[PDB]
Amino acid sequence: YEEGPGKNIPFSVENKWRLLAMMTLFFGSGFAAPFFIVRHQLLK
Amino acid sequence: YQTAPFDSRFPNQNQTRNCWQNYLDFHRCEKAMTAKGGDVSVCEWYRRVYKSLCPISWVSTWDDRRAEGTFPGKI
Amino acid sequence: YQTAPFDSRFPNQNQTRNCWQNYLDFHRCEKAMTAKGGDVSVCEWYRRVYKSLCPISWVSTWDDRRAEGTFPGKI
Amino acid sequence: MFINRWLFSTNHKDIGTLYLLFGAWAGMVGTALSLLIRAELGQPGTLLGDDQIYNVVVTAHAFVMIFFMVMPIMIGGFGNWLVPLMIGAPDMAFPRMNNMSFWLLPPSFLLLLASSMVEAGAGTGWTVYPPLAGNLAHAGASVDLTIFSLHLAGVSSILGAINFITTIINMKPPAMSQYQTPLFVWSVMITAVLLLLSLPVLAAGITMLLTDRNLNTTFFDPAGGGDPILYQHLFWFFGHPEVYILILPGFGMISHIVTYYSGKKEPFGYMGMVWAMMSIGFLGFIVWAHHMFTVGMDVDTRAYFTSATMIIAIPTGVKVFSWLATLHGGNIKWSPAMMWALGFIFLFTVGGLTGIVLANSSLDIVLHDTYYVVAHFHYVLSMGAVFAIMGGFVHWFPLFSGYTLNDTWAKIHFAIMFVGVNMTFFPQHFLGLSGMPRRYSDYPDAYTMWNTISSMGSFISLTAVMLMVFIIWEAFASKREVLTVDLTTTNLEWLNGCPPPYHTFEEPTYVNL
Amino acid sequence: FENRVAEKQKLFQEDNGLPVHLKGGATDNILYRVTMTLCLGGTLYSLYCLGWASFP
Amino acid sequence: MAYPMQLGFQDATSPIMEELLHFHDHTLMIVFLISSLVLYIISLMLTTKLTHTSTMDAQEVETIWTILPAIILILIALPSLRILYMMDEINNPSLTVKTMGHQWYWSYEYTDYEDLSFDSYMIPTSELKPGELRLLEVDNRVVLPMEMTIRMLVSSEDVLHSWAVPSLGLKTDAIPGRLNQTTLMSSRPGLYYGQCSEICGSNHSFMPIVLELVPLKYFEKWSASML
Amino acid sequence: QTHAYHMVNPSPWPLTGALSALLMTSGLTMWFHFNSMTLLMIGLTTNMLTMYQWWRDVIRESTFQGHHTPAVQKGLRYGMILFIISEVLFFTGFFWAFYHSSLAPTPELGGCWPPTGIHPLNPLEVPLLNTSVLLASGVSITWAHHSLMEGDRKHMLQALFITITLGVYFTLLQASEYYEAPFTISDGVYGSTFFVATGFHGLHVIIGSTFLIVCFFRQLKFHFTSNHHFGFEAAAWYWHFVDVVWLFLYVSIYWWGS
Amino acid sequence: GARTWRFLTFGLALPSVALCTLNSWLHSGHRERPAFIPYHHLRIRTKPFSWGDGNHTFFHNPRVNPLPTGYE
Amino acid sequence: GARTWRFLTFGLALPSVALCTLNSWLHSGHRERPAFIPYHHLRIRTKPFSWGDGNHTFFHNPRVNPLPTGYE
Ligand code: HEA
Ligand code: HEA
Ligand SMILES: CCCCC/C=C/C/C=C/C/C=C/C/C=C\CCCC(=O)O[C@H](COC(=O)CCCCCCCCCCCCCCCCC)COP(=O)(O)OCCN
Ligand SMILES: CCCCC/C=C\C/C=C/C/C=C\C/C=C\CCCC(=O)O[C@H](COC(=O)CCCCCCCCCCCCCCCCC)COP(=O)(O)OCCN
Ligand SMILES: CCCCCC/C=C/CCCCCCCCCC(=O)O[C@H](COC(=O)CCCCCCCCCCCCCCC)COP(=O)(O)OC[C@@H](O)CO
Ligand SMILES: CCCCCC/C=C\CCCCCCCCCC(=O)O[C@H](COC(=O)CCCCCCCCCCCCCCC)COP(=O)(O)OC[C@@H](O)CO
Ligand SMILES: CCCCCCCCCCO[C@@H]1O[C@H](CO)[C@@H](O[C@H]2O[C@H](CO)[C@@H](O)[C@H](O)[C@H]2O)[C@H](O)[C@H]1O
Ligand SMILES: C[C@H](CCC(=O)O)[C@H]1CC[C@H]2[C@@H]3[C@H](O)C[C@@H]4C[C@H](O)CC[C@]4(C)[C@H]3C[C@H](O)[C@]12C
Ligand code: CUA
Ligand SMILES: [Cu+2]
Ligand SMILES: [Mg+2]
Ligand code: NA
Repeated sequence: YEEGPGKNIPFSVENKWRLLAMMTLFFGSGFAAPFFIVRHQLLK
Repeated sequence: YQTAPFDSRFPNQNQTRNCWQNYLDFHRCEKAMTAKGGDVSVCEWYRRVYKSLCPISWVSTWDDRRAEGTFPGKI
Repeated sequence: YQTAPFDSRFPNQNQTRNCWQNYLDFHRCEKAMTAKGGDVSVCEWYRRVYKSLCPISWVSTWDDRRAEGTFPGKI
Repeated sequence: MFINRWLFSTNHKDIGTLYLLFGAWAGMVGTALSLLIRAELGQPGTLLGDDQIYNVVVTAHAFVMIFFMVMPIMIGGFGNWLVPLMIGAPDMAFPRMNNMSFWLLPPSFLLLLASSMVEAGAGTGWTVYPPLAGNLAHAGASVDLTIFSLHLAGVSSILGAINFITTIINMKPPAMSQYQTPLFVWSVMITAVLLLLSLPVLAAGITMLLTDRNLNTTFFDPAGGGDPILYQHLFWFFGHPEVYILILPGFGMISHIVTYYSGKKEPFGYMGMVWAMMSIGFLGFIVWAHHMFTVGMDVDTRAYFTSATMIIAIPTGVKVFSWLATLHGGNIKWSPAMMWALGFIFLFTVGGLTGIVLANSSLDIVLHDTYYVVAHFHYVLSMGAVFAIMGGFVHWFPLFSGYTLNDTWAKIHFAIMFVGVNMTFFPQHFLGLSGMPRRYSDYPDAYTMWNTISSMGSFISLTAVMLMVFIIWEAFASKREVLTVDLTTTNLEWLNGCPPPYHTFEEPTYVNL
Repeated sequence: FENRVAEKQKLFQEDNGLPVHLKGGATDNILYRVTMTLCLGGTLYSLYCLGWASFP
Repeated sequence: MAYPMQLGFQDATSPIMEELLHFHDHTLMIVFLISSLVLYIISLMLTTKLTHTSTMDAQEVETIWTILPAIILILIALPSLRILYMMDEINNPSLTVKTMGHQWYWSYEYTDYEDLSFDSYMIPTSELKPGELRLLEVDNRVVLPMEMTIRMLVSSEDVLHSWAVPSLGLKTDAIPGRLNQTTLMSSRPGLYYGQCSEICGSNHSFMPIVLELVPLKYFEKWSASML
Repeated sequence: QTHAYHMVNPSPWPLTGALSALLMTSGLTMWFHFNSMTLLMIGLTTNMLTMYQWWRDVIRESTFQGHHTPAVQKGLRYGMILFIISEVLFFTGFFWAFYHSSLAPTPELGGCWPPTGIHPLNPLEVPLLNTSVLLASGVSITWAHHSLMEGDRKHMLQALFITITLGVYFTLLQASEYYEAPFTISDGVYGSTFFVATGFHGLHVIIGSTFLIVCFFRQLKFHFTSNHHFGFEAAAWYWHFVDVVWLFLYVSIYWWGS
Repeated sequence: GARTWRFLTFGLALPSVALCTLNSWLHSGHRERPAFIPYHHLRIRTKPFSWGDGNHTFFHNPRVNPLPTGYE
Repeated sequence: GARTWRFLTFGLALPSVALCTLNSWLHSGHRERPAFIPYHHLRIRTKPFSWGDGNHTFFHNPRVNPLPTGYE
C-alpha cells in the first residue's frame, strides 16, 4: 500500500478541484438527505 | 362522606391497587349480603370509595367481565 | 351442615390456618354486621366452621385476648 | 488493492479514518435535521403542515447525532487512531473484528433512513416509549426498522468495547502499568466498560418492544399484565450510562489538549483524573430514574435518585478544577484546539450545573419535559461533545493527514460556532422555566421571542459547519506537509511522523523497570 | 483417524502470497464468491424492497 | 400562563409552587456563582506571562475541591428534600377528580357523588373568541374550588400523556393501567393553563389543560347545575 | 515484527457479516410486515457462511500457521470473558422484566402470580430433569478438560461426546416442553417472560452445543495440544454460562414463579 | 484429575439424570384440560402472527392451547 | 497490586462509609414510642433472667423497651 500525506485516504487529493467536487458531493449529499426525506413524506 | 380518605395501605402516588381493592371489597360484600338475602347498605363504604377513585372505563370494563365470567379477581 | 367440608386452601395435614382463617372471618363479618346494626346470621357459615375445627382452648384464649385488646390478628 | 485496503481493512488507522468520514457525513444529516426542527419553531404556526413528520425529524435528529456522529467519531475514529499509538501497540487486539464494528454502521444508518421513508416514520422520540411506539399507535414497519438500526449499532459498540478493553489491558509495553497510560486511553477503557454493561440491557428492552409489536407479547401492555414503565427503566438503565459514554472520550481529549497547549509534560493530578472518570462511570449506573421523576414512583425512591445524582458533581468538579490547574503556570499557545477546549470547560460547566438543578426531583416536576431539559443537554452533550470533537479534530488532523490547517480560518470557525450555539440554546432556559414543553411543533404566542432568537442562532451554527468543510478542503488543497511538532516526549502518537506509516511499532518501544 | 496437522501446517505456510481466506485452494474461491454474491445481491434486493415499501 | 419575554417561572398559584420558586432562587445563586468562578479562573490562568511547568503536588488542593462541593450539594439537597416530603405529606382532600388522557384531548370525571364526566378539547385557532389564547383554550374547563385540597388522579385510555399545570407546580404522567395521584391547592381564583407533557403523537402540542378556580359556593352551584 | 501480536490478513468476512446483519434485520421486517421470508433466508445463509469462513480462518491462523502466541491467547481469554459478561447483562434485562411483572401483578392478571387462568409446569418433572441434565454436562465437560490436559485423547472424546449428548437431550426435552405447555407466548406477561427468557436460553444452549461439536471435530483431527486449546476453554466457559443461566431461570421462573 | 471427574460423571451426575428421567417418566401422563374461559389477559392478539392463519402460536398444541374463541 | 487495592480503599470503600455515615447521622434522633399493648407473644418470661431483678433484658433501654407490665 501507498504511504504518506494524501496516500492514507480512500479519496484522491491529486487535484484540488476534483477534490472540491468529491467533498461537495460527500457533505452535500448528507446535508440534503433530510430535506428530500421530508419532501418524500409530504408528497405522500 | 366527601371523598375517599387517606388509606395507610396505599400511601404512594400509584393508587391503582386502592381502586382495585375497594372494587373487590364492594363486590365481595354485595355477594355475601345477597346470598343470605342480607342488606347491601353494609357494603356502602366500599361502593363510595371505589366510585370516587376508579376511572369510569375501569369500572365499566370490570362490570362487563363479571357479567361475561372473565373477571380475573376472586369475588 | 354436618361438619366443615374440605377446603382446597388448606389441603394438608396441618389445619391450624383453617381454624385461624374461619375464626378471623367470623369476627370480621360480625364486626361489619354489628357496626351497621345489620344481621350476624350472614356470618353463620364461618361460625360453624371455626366451631367444628378449632380447639375450645384456642377459641377461649383468642376471645379473652380480643376482650383484653391483645389479639394479634386484624379484625 | 483499493477494495482490499478500504473494505477488507485490518488496520487501526484506516478503520479510524473510515469512522471519521462516516461520523462527519452523519453530522451533516444530524445538522440538517436540527435546522428543520428550528425552522418549524422559528415563527409561530406550522411550517411542515404535518406534526407526525416534525416528530420523525426530532427522533432521527437525536439517533443520528448520538449513534452515527458522536460515538463513531470519538470511539471508532479517535479511539482507533490514537489508542494503539498511545500505548506503542501494533494494532487493536482483534483487528478483523474491528472492521466489522465499522461495517455494521452503514447498514444501521440505512435501517434508520428506511424507518423515515416507509409509512409515516417513527415519530416516537429517541426514547421510543410504548404504547406510542407500539403496534396500535405506530402500526407498520417504521418502529421495527428503528429497533433493528439500534440492534446493529449496539452489536457494533459491544464488539468495539470488547476490542478496546482487551487492547488496553493486554497490549501495553510489559513495563507500563495501567497508571502509566495516558488519560485518553483511560477515558476509552472506561467508556468501553460502560458500553459492554449498558447496551445489552437496551438490547433486551428493545427486543421486548419488538416482540410486543410482532409476537403478541405484553411486556409493556397492561392488558396482558405488562407495564409501560418497565420499558422506561430498561431504556434509562442504558440511557444514563450512554450520556457518560458520549462525554468520557471527550474528557480524555480535553485532558490531552489542555496539557499540550499549556506547554506541560502532564495533566494536573493524574491519579485524581483516573479516580474521577472511574467514579463517574460507577455512579452513572445508579442514577437512571432521574429520567422518571414524573411517572409516579415512591417519595423515598425520588429522594434516593436526587441524592445519588448530585454525588456525580464531586468527581466531575475534580476534573474541571484539574483542567484549570493544568492551565495554571502554562506557556499558553492560543491554538484553535485550545480555544475549543476552553469553550468546552466553560460550556460543559454550565450544562453540568443545570443538570444539578434537574437532579432535584421537586423542581424537576416543573422542568421535566420542558425546554429546560433541552437546554441542559445541548450545553453538556451537544456543545461538550462537539467542542471536544472539534478540538481533537483540529489538534490531530495534522497527525492523521500529514497536512496543516490554516490556524486563522480555524479560529474564525471557533468564533462563529461559539456565537451560534449560545444564541441557539441559552434562550431555551427561559422557555423551559416559563413552561414551554419539549417535543412541540408549535407554541403558545407568549413563547415567540425566544423561539425566534433560538432559530436565528441555528443558522449561525450552519454557517460554521459550511466553513469547517471549506477549511478541511483548503488544508488538502494547499498540501503544507508537517515536519515537526513540540512535546513529542509526552505525546507518543506523534513520534512516528505525520501521517504515521501503515504499520507502526513493528519493533515495540523499549521501556525498562 | 491419523494426525495430519503437519500436512495442513505445510499447506497454510506455503509462500504463495495468498491471504488466509483463500489459502486452502480453489474451494475457498468458490465459497467466497457464493458468499459475496449472496451478500451484494441480497443488499441490492433490500434496496429494491426499500423503494417498494417507501410508497403506498 | 406564560407572558411574552418571560425569563423565569410563572407566578406561583399554590404554596408548593411558592416553595419551588424560593428553592430555585437559592439554587440559581449557586449555579451563577460556580459558572462565574470557573469563567473567572479560566481568565486568571490565561492572563500571566509567569510560568510554573514542573510537576505540581495535587493532594492538598484536592481536599478543597471535594469537601467544598460536597458541602454545597448538601446545602442544595436539604431544602430540596424538605419540599419533596412536603409535596408527599398526608393531606385530607375534600374532593377527588380523575383525568384521562386520550389522543388528543383530556376527559374529567367527578364521581365523589354524581357520575359527572366530560371531554376537554383545544379550541382551534379559527374558532377562538376575540382576546382568547392560541393553543391554550379548551371548550370545557376543569371547574374546581379554590383554597381547598383536591386529589387529582391521572390515567390514560391510550398512549402516555402527562397532565401539567406549571403555575400550580403540577406534572403527573398519564399511563394506561395506572392511577397516579397528585394534590392540587390554589391560593387564588382564576384560570390556570397547562399542556400535555409526554409525547403522545402528532397532536401532542394541541391538548391543553385549563383549570377554572372559583369559591366553594360557586363550585357547588356548578356541580348542582350538572344533574 | 519483534512483538508477539497477530497482524491479520485483510479479510472480507467483516463486510459479509455486516451485510448478513442488514439482510437478517431487513428480512425480519419483510417477514413481519410484507408477508415474505426471502431476504431473511438470504441473511441467515450469509450469516452461517460468514461464521463458518471466519472461524475456519482463525483455526488456519492458530493450529496451521502458529500465530497464537501466549500474548494472543491472553487477549482471546479477555475477549471471551467480556463477551460472556455482555451476555449476562442481556439476560439480566429479561430477569428484570420477569421480577417487575411477578412481584407487582396488575389487576388484569387478577392481582396475583401466577395470573388467573395460568397453569404452570410442575418444576419437579421435566424442568428438574433439565436441571440434572445441564448440571451433569458441567461435570462431563470438566472431565473432558482434565482428560485433554493429561494427554488422553480417548477419554477427552468420550467426555465431550457425553457433554454434547446431554445438551441435545436438554434441547429435545425443552422442545417437547414447549409443545406440551398449555400456555403460549400470547398468554400475557406470564407467557411473554416464560418463552422469551427460556427461548433466548434455548438458543444459547444450541449455540453452545454447536461450539462443543466444533471442538469435538477439531479434537478428532488432533488440533488441540495438552497445553494449547483455547477454543475448548472458551466453549467450556460458554457452556458453564449456559448452565448458570438455566439455574437462575429454574429458581426464578419455574420454581419461585409457579 | 481426569479420573476424579470421570468418577463424578459416572458415579453421581449420570445416576442423577437416570433418577430424574425415571421421576419424569412416572409423571408423564396427559392432565385433564381445564374449562375454557375467554380471559382478556390471555390469548393476546394485537397483530396476526406472521405464519399459518395468523391466529395459531408457533408451537400450537390443539389438545392444550385454545384459540381466542376456544379449543379447536 | 497493593496500589490498586489502596486506590479502591480510599477512592471507593471509605467514601461509601462516609456517605452511609452521613445518611445514618441525618436519620438519627428518637422516634415517638408506640402505645404499650401487653401482647402475649412479646415480653416472654418463662424463666427469670440470671441478672438484675430477673425481669429486665440484658441491654434493657427504659425509653423503648417496656416490661411485661408496660414502660417504666
Ligand atoms: C454529555 C451528556 C450528558 C452529561 C455528561 C450529563 C450530565 C448530567 N446530567 Fe444530564 N442529560 C443528558 C446528557 C448529559 N447529562 C441528556 C441527553 C438528557 C435528556 C435525555 C432525554 O430526555 O432525551 C439529560 C437529562 C438529565 C436529567 C433528566 C431531566 C428530565 O428529563 O426531567 C437529569 C436529572 O437529574 C440530568 C442530570 C445531569 C447531572 C446531574 C449531570 C452531571 O453528570 C453533571 C456534573 C457536572 C457539573 C456539576 C459541572 C462541573 C462541576 C463543578 C465545577 C464542581 C462544583 C459543582 C457543584 C458543587 C454543583 N440530566
Ligand atoms: C450529540 C447530540 C446532539 C447534538 C450535537 C445536537 C445538535 C443540535 N440540536 Fe439537538 N437533540 C439531541 C441531541 C443533539 N442535538 C437529542 C438527544 C434530542 C432529543 C430528541 C427527542 O426529544 O427525542 C435533541 C433535540 C433537539 C431539539 C428539541 C426538539 C423538540 O423538543 O421538539 C432542538 C431544538 O432546537 C435541537 C436543536 C439542535 C441544534 C440546532 C443542533 C446543532 O445544529 C447545534 C450545532 C452543532 C453542530 C452543527 C454539529 C457539528 C458537528 C459535525 C458536523 C461533525 C463534524 C465531524 C468531524 C469534525 C469529524 N435538538
Ligand atoms: C427448543 C429450545 C429453544 C427453541 C428456540 C426457538 C425457536 C424459534 C426461534 C428461535 C429464536 C429464539 C429466540 C427468542 C425470541 C423470541 C421467541 C422464541 C421463544 C419460543 O420458541 O417461543 C415459542 C413462540 O415462538 C414464536 O413466537 C416464534 C419465534 C420465531 C420468530 C422470532 C423472531 C424474533 C427475533 C428477535 C431478534 C432479536 C435479536 C437480538 C440481537 C441483539 C444484539 C444486540 C413458544 O411457542 P408457543 O406456541 O407460543 O407456546 C407453546 C404452546 N404449546
Ligand atoms: C455487640 C454484639 C456482640 C455480642 C456480645 C454480647 C453478649 C454476650 C455474648 C454473646 C454471644 C452470642 C450469642 C449467645 C446468645 C445470646 C446473646 C445474643 C446477643 C445479645 O447480646 O442479645 C442481647 C440479649 O443478651 C442476652 O440475653 C445475654 C446472654 C448472655 C449469656 C449468653 C449465654 C451463652 C450461650 C452458650 C453458647 C453456646 C456456644 C456453643 C458452641 C458450639 C459447640 C459445638 C440483646 O439485648 P436485649 O436487651 O434482649 O435487646 C435489646 C433491647 N434494647
Ligand atoms: C443450527 C445452528 C443455529 C445457531 C447458529 C448460531 C451460531 C452458532 C455458532 C457457535 C459458535 C462456534 C465458534 C467456533 C470457534 C472456532 C474457532 C476457535 O475455537 O478458534 C480458537 C481460538 O478461539 C477463538 O477465537 C474464540 C472464538 C469465540 C467464539 C465465540 C462464539 C460464541 C458466539 C455466539 C454467537 C452470538 C449469539 C448471541 C445471540 C443473542 C483457535 O485457538 P485454539 O483452539 O487454541 O487452537 C490453536 C491450537 O490448535 C494450537 O495448538
Ligand atoms: C436481529 C438480529 C440482529 C443481530 C445481527 C448479528 C450481527 C452481526 C452478524 C454477526 C456475524 C458474526 C461473524 C463472526 C464474528 C467472529 C468474531 C470473532 O471471533 O472475533 C475474535 C475476537 O472476539 C472474541 O474473541 C470474543 C468476541 C466473539 C464474539 C462473536 C460474535 C457475536 C455476534 C453477536 C453478539 C451480540 C451479543 C449479545 C449480548 C447483547 C477474533 O478476532 P479477529 O479480529 O477476527 O482475529 C484475531 C486473530 O488474532 C485470530 O486468529
Ligand atoms: C443471489 C442474490 C439474491 C437475489 C434476490 C432474489 C430476489 C427474488 C425475487 C422474488 O421476489 C418475490 O416475489 C414473490 C412473488 O411475487 C413474493 O411472494 C410473496 O408476495 C406475494 C405477493 O403476491 C404474496 O402472495 C405472498 O406473501 C408471497 O408469495 C416475495 O415477497 C418476493 O420475495
Ligand atoms: C475408535 C475411535 C478412535 C478415534 C481416534 O483415536 O482416531 C474412537 C475413540 C473415542 C470414540 C468416541 C467415543 O467413544 C464416544 C462415542 C461412543 C459411541 O458409542 C460412538 C460414538 C463416539 C463419539 C465414539 C466414536 C469413535 O468410536 C471414537 C472417536
Ligand atoms: Cu397527549 Cu402529549
Ligand atoms: Cu441521566
Ligand atoms: Mg416525560
Ligand atoms: Na411550528
